[PDB]
Amino acid sequence: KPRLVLKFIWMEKNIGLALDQTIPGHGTVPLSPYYFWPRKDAWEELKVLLENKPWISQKQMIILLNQATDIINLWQQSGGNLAS
Amino acid sequence: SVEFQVFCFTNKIRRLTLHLELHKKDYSSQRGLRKTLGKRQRLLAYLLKINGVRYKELISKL
Amino acid sequence: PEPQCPPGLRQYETMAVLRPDMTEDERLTLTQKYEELLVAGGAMYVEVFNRGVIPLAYSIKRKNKAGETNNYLDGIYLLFTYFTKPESISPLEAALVTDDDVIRSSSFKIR
Amino acid sequence: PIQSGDRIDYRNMSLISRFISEQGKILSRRVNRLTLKQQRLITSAIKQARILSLLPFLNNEKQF
Amino acid sequence: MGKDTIADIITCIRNADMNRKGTVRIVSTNITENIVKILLREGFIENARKHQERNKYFLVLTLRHRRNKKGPYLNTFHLKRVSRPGLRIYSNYQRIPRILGGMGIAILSTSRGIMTDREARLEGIGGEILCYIW
Amino acid sequence: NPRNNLISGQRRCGKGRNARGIITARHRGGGHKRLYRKIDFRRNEKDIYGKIVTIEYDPNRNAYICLIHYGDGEKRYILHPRGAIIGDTIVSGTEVPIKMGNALPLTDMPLGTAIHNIEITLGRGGQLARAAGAVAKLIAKEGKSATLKLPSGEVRLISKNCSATVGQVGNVGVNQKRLGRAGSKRWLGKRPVVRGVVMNPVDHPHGGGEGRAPIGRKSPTTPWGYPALGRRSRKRNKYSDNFIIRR
RNA sequence: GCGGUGGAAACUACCAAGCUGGAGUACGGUAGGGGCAGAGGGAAUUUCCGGUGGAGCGGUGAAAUGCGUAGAGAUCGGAAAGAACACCAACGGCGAAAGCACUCUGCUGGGCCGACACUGACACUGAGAGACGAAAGCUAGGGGAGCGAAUGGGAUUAGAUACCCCAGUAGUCCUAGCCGUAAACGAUGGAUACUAGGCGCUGUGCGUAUCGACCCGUGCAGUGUUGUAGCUAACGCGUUAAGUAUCCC
Repeated sequence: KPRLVLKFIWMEKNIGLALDQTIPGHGTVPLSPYYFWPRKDAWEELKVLLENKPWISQKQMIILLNQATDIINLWQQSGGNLAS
Repeated sequence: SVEFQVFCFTNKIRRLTLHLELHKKDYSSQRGLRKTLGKRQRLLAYLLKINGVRYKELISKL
Repeated sequence: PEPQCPPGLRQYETMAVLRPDMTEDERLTLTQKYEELLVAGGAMYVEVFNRGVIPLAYSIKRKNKAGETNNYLDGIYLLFTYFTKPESISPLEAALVTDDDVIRSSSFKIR
Repeated sequence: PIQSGDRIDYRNMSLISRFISEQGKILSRRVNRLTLKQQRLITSAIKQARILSLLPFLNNEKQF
Repeated sequence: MGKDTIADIITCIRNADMNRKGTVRIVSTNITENIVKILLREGFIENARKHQERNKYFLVLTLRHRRNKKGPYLNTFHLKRVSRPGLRIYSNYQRIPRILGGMGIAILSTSRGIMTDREARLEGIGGEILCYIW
Repeated sequence: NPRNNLISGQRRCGKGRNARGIITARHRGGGHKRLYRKIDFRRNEKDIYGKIVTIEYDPNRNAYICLIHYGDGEKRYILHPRGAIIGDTIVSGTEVPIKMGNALPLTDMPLGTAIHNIEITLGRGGQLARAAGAVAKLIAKEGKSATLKLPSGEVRLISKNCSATVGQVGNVGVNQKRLGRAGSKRWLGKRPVVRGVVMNPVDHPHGGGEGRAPIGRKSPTTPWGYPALGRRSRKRNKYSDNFIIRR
């Protein structure tokens, strides 16, 4: 079981959260799924994809979700203000 | 083995009937009782078609 | 060792949870009603073993005989890996509903 | 994976609770990645353990 | 093994070559053996071979073709039953038809054996017309 | 076996209606002699078994009664419940387990049970829910009372040390036994009742004039002047033992 | 055409005797929301009973009727009630169809697979007949929280018997029946035999691999999606045909 990377991007309007996932005991190829500019859910889409995998351990899913959460959180604050 | 089919279906109808008459509303096993009656009945017309005396013995056994 | 007797009759396993308070007449009296089952069943009645008391999820509604008092969070987890005729299981259900120290008794039929 | 030879019963609370969420609800076959048979058998077993109050019917929501 | 043992062979012929497959496996009863015996010698098919699979003697039959075309057999075979079970047909030595003038044959059950129009027209006998191909 | 020497013989004559001789319980008279059956309401022999040998028709009741023997030499009659197998054994007592037909005090039993013959206080014979299908249930108990739903859609906390014969009382099929012979009402000792419109103003308050008289008064009244719809005839302060009327 | 008479025996029929692949049975497994009965379950909703607190709550396109100082709604606890069973739920499993999903037990139908273990054509269809048959309906008795024809009020509207909203009765649920209709639809009666593939799912069977879960091919049965041939007026159907043929209604 390889281990993992969320990649975020912040531009003022729009978050992207990108989940790159990895192999269980069964050889698999994930992408990085990038979740998108419209208000359509990023955390639900990401976490659900991970749960749908089961190929991801709980520690792995959670660490990536915590990082994802943190960025959505920073993003909400910057959007409500102007940080940039 | 034919008389084991007729006799086996007869014990099938005995145990299923004493199931069904003290129960009275299972409309699924009614088909099972009627498929068994028809299946046995085509066997009895079969063995009656073959023989006389031997089918008379099948009547006299039950 | 268990497939010796099931030419003839059936196999079950009853899960029953208990009160958390009493430690006496709990292994005793419920084994005495297990002997009432022995008058009923009379087969390889073994492995009636006990499981430790732990906090369950949510339970209300003891229904004592005219008590109707105690909420709960804990319970002793008995399970009887017993073995009997398929006749007279409903009286085991009534015996494991009506008695006080047995609440929420679900029997099963392992294969 | 995780079939582990021994059959799934309500007494086996190890592989069970890998299948429910922390919110306490049953996950589907395409998430848990089992066969249909494993899915139905843990379904009946999980609902049995739901009767014995081994598992909550609802977990209270939490933050922070 | 349905109702007919002759729509067995015949429908295996039509369904065989309408999908261009040049190979038939059928049961070998007496009347199937007689039909393929009076059918290999009339240029419609190529070879008939008996063998066994579970000691059940079958006929594998090789159809005719030509060379690499849009379809490798030009003349479509056009097999047809006549005396259906439940509607038996019977002919004298008058009614016995020259199919398309003679380009088809009408295999039929004489008291001799089963013939064609050549081998039942010279005899003067008549009988139950099994089927005619053309 | 008729003439049990338990039919008890002498009564007050038939379906009587005379206090001083005046008609005071109306529409009574006629029928057979209807010799009563002295049955055993208050079971004074506890913790001794007794079989059931005969289901005799009591003409005084709507239901049947049954003759019960004992291991000792006695004979009684009790109300048999629904499910009285012939030859089945009933036994009163304080710790006797619950069976369809036996009696026990109202404490030593669970809640939510079908019982016909209950007592409203100690020492009495038997008061409540003893008709031909009258079944009383138990809501949960209290310190010295017991909330009991009796067959009127009515609940009542009651004294907990009262005898009670657990079972649903039989002969329910008198709900549908039609009296279609139309003079069979007179066989029960029940004379025909006249109606208030077709009487005279000296007799009933709705004594009318020409034609089918409308009821005339502001309210439909009894023949003694009280309004006969909705007016609850109950003393305002008797017991306060009932919880809710629920009717 | 009918009759008499003399010949033939392949086919239908007949007589007799074997046969097994058709069909069953015996056996071992196997999957299942198949049916019925009995027990048990917890969310939620409503109502009632308490503690708090005090002016709205609810509703809408916008309002209003309603409810609320007699303390509503909200919140916490206590009971009771009936009805349905969230996630699992899948282009999934089963039933002949209608239908069938909270769990457990009991009785019981049906299917599928293997070995020759047995009988030896016992097969298919089915007039008339018989059974079952969603929902609404009706008789009889229960029960009645939610929803809700009719009805009643408010709104929109020229008008509104309607869509919206607030109350709300029969009904919905159950017992025992009757009724026997539905877009009861796959808009496709049933059965057998034969005719490319690809991608799937479900159940079992064999071999590989390990010696144990996998995993690959497969033998079948069932379910689905694209699709050759052929058919079709076209759309499309296409081994589960609407193809090729045979039988029966």
